[PDB]
Amino acid sequence: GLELLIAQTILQGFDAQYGRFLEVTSGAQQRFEQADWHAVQQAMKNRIHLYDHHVGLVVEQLRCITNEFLLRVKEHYTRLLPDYPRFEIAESFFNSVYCRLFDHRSLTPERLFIFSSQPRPLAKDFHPDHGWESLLMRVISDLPLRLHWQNKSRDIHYIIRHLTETLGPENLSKSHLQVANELFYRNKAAWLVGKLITPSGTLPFLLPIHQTDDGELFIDTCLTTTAEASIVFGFARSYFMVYAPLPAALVEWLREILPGKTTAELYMAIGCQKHAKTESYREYLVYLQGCNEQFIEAPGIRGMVMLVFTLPGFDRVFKVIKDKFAPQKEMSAAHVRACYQLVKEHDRVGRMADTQEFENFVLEKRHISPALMELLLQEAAEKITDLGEQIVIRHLYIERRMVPLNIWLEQVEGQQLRDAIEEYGNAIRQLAAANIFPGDMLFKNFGVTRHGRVVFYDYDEICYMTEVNFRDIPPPRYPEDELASEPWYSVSPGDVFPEEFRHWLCADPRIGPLFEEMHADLFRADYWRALQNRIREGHVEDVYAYRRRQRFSV
Amino acid sequence: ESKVVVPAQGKKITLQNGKLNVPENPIIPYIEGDGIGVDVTPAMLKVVDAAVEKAYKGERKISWMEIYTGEKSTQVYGQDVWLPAETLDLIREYRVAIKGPLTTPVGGGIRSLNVALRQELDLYICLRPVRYYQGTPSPVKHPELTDMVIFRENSEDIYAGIEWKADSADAEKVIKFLREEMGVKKIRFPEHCGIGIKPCSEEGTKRLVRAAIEYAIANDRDSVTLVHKGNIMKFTEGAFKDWGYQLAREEFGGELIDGGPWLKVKNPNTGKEIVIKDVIADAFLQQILLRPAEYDVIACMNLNGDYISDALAAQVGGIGIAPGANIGDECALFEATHGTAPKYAGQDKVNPGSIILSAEMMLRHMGWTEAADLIVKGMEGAINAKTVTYDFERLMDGAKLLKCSEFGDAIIENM
Ligand SMILES: Nc1ncnc2c1ncn2[C@@H]1O[C@H](COP(=O)(O)OP(=O)(O)OP(=O)(O)O)[C@@H](O)[C@H]1O
Ligand SMILES: Nc1ncnc2c1ncn2[C@@H]1O[C@H](COP(=O)(O)O)[C@@H](O)[C@H]1O
Ligand SMILES: [Mg+2]
Repeated sequence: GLELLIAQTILQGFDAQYGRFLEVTSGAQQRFEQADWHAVQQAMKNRIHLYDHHVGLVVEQLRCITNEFLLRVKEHYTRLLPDYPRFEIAESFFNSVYCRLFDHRSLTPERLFIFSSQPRPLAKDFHPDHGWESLLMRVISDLPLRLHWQNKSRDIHYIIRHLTETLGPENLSKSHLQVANELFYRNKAAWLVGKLITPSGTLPFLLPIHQTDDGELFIDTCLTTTAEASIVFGFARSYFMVYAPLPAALVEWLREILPGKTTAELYMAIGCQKHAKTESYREYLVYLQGCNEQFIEAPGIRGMVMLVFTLPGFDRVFKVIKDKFAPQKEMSAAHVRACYQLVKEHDRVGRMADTQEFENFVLEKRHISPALMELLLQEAAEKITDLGEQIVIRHLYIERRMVPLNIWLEQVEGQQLRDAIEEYGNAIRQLAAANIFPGDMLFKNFGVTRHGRVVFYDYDEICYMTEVNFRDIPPPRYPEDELASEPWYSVSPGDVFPEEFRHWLCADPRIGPLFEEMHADLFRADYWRALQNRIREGHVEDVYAYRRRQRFSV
Repeated sequence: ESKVVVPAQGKKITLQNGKLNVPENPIIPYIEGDGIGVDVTPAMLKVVDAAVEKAYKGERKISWMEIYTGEKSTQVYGQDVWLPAETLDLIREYRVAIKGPLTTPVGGGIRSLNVALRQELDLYICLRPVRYYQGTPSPVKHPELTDMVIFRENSEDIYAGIEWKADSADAEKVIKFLREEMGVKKIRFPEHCGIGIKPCSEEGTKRLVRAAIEYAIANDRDSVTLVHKGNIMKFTEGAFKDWGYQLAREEFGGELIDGGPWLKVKNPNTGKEIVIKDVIADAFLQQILLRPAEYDVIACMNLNGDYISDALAAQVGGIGIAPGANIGDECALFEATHGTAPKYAGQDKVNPGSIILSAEMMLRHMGWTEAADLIVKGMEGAINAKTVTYDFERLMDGAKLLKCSEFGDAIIENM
C-alpha cells in the first residue's frame, strides 16, 4: 500500500517546493522597489538552495515510511502526471529523490525519469491603433512598479528614436508588440521582455528599467537584435527572477526570441536550474548518440589543479579536481569546491562561467581516448571506479566551452586584438567591482565566447575583494635593491601587488601598448583600493548586459 | 612542436658510471632569461667562448643551443607557456645548462619559474662559491683571504615549509599529540602557537657531503667543513655532523686526527690530504670575519647555508656578482643570481659578473678547469684596472664606466 503513498509523498514535495520558489520570486518586485540589493543578492542564494531542502525533506520522510519496487512507485508517480501542469519538473524532482536515496547509483531509463515520458496567457498584444506615442504610455502604465518616473515622455521619445532607426516608418506602422505579463528581475534591474512583430519577421524587444539613486525608474536602452538578447540571457549572467506559474509555456515563448538556446539553457535563464540539469543530460545523451567521438583533453594549457576534458565538436567541458595539485599550489581539495560553491551563489555579471555539479557521472570505456584514460587514472585515481564497460567519475563540473584567451590571442590581428584586450580589462574591472578577485589573471584562465566576450573560469585562486590587502611596491632604498632577486620587504598572505601584473600581462610586444593605453589602472594599487572602498561602503556597481554605447544617455 | 634547433656539429654530454664524459664538442643549453637577461647573456657567451678558444687553441668549441623559459618562451611557444615540458627534458638530457634571471614573484598567489625548475629537475644541492676580486669595494679589511665553496642542502630542514598557523586546529591537533601522546614538556606557550617541523635524514645528509668531498677531490681544495648547531639541536644538526663524519670514514677511508672527530682523507688523484672538520654555526659566522683562510669547502644544512652565503657575499663585495648552481642526480643548472631589473633591461648597462662566474662554475664542472681560470684572470684583471660597469664605477675612484658588452670585452682583453 506504500507504493502510492511514496509516489504521492514525492509529488507533495514538488508542489510544496515550487510554490515556495514562486513566493521567493514574488518578492523580487518589493526588493527592487526598495532598492534592497543585499536582499536581491540573498534571494538568488535562497532560490538556488531551495530545491535541495525539499529533496532532503522528502528523502527523510520516505526513510521513515520505509524503514520491481521502484517500478511500482515509478508507474504510480507516472500515473498522476497527466493533467498535472508541470510534469517535466516533477519528473526531475522525482529523479533528485532517487539520486539521494541511492547515492547517484544505477541511474538508467525505467528506474527514473532520465527521459521525458510524456491556459492563462503569459503575454498580451499591443497594436499602434493610436500611434506608438500612446501605445508605449499604455505599456508603461500597465507596470505594477510603485515608484515615480522622471520624464516618461523622454524615455518614450527615446524608444521611438530607436524603433525608427532599426526599421522603416512603414514597417513600424505595420509592426506591433507582444510584451510578456511579468518583469524579469536581476541585480538592480527590472526587465521588460517583449516580442516585436514586423512584416519582415519577429524580433526581440527588451527594455531594462533602472532606478535613479533614491529616485525614479528610467528605461536605460532598447534592444531589438537576435544576438543582443543572447547576451542578456547569457550563460555567464545571473539567473532571472521571473514569476512563472507555468514555465514550460514561458520556455516555448522565449524560444521565438533566443533561437540559439537549447531547452536546458532556456530553463536555466528563468531559474529552473535543477530541471535545466535534467535537460542538460538529455542534450548530452542526444549528442553522444549522434556521433562517433572520443573524449579528449580540452585544448589550451593543462591544469595544475583541474583536469578538464571534452568532445571535439561538443560545446561543454568537464572539469574534475585532481587528487594532487602542482607543488606550488598550497590548497586543499575542499577549498576549490568552496570556491566553486562561491561563484555559483554569487552574481556573475556576465564574466564568470556557470557550472553543474555532477555526482557519480558515467562514461563508456570505449569513448575515452587512451591518452585521457591514463591521465584520468594517473592524476585522478581516487575519483574513478571501474564497472566493466563503463567508468564512474565520482565528482565533476560541467560548463560552457569557450575558446581560451591564450589561444584566441594568437589568432587575432590589429582590430580584433584591440577588441580582445578591451574585453579583458573590462572583464577584470567588472569582476573587481562585483567583489571578486581573479586569482590567475593569466590569459589561459579566461575564455572567449561566440559573441567575442571575455569570461573567467579558473577559480583556483578566487577570493572576495574585501579579503585582500592591495599594496604599492616600495621604492628602492639603495641601488643594490634594483638588482636583487628577492624583496627586502616582508610580504603577507592576502597581499596583492598590482604592479607585478605587468610581467604576465605585457610580455608580448603587441598586447603591452594596448594595456598601457586602455587599462593602466589595473597595474596601480590605488584603483583597487577605490573599488574596495566602495564595496566596503555598501555600494553595488551596475552591470549592463549590453554595450555602453547602446545606452540612451550616449 | 619543438622550436629548439639541435646544433648540427655538436655532441651530447654523457653521464655513465657516475662520471661526466664531456666531449670536445659539447652542446650546452642556455636560457636567455627575463629582463636584463637580454644584456648579460650575450656578454657571457662571448667571454665563455673566448676563454675556450684561448685556452685550448681551437681544439675545443661549445655548441650553444638556446632553450626557453619565461617571457621569451611566450614569444615563441604561445601565450601562457612560461615553462615548456621540453625545457626540463633537454636539461635532463644535456646534463649541464646556464640561464639568466627569471622573474621572481612578489605576492603569495603566483607561480615562480625558478622554483619550478629546481623541484621539477630535483636539484637538491645549492652550490655557492665565494671569493674576492682584487679592487672590488668591500666592508672588510682583508677580503682577499676569502675563497670558499658552500655546499648547501636544499631539500630538507625548516626550509621544507612543513608548518601550521596558530589556532588552526591542525596546530592544536599537532600540539595535542606532542603534549599528551608524546609527552612533550618543553613548549612554554601551547595556546596561540604556530608550529614548524625540521626534518634531517641520513639519505638527505649524505648526498650533500658526498658531493662536497668529491668536489674537494676534483678541484684540489684543502678541507671540507661541516657547519652545524650540534650543541643545541642534537638530532638534526648534530646527526648531520655525525653522518658526514661517518661517510668520510666508510666511503672515503678517513683516518682520525688525534682521536678528535677530524679526519684525514686522501685525494685519490694527487695524494695530497683533504682535512674533514666541523664547527658550530654561530661561531663560524664570527670565524669567517676573523679568520677566513682557514676554511675551504663548506657543507651545511638549508637554513645555515643560506645565512652563511649571504654573509660571505657581503664580506667580499660580490652581492651583485654572486655565481650559483643547483645540482641533482642527473643534471646541473648554473644561474645568474640577481633579479631581472626590468627598469634597465635592453640598455646594455648591468653587470654580467654573476652569470659569467656561473659559467666558470660550469666550465670547472665540465673539467675544463683551464678555460675557467682565464675568466677568473679576466675578471680580476678588468676589476683591478677599474674598467667597470656603473654598479662598481660609482663606488670606486678613478674608474672607467663601461657598458655590459664593453665590460665583457675588458674581461677578454685581460685573459
Ligand atoms: N570553459 C572552458 N573552455 C575551454 N577550455 C577550458 C575551459 N575551462 C578549462 N579549460 C581548459 O582546461 C584548463 C585547466 O582548467 P582551469 O584553468 O580552470 O584550472 P587550472 O588549470 O587548475 O588553474 P591554473 O591556471 O592555476 O593551472 C585550462 O587552461 C583550459 O585549457
Ligand atoms: N550521475 C548522473 N548521471 C545522469 N544524470 C544525473 C546524475 N546525477 C544527477 N542527474 C540528474 O540531474 C538532475 C538533478 O539531480 P540532482 O542534482 O541530484 O538533484 C536529475 O534529473 C538527475 O536525474
Ligand atoms: Mg588554468
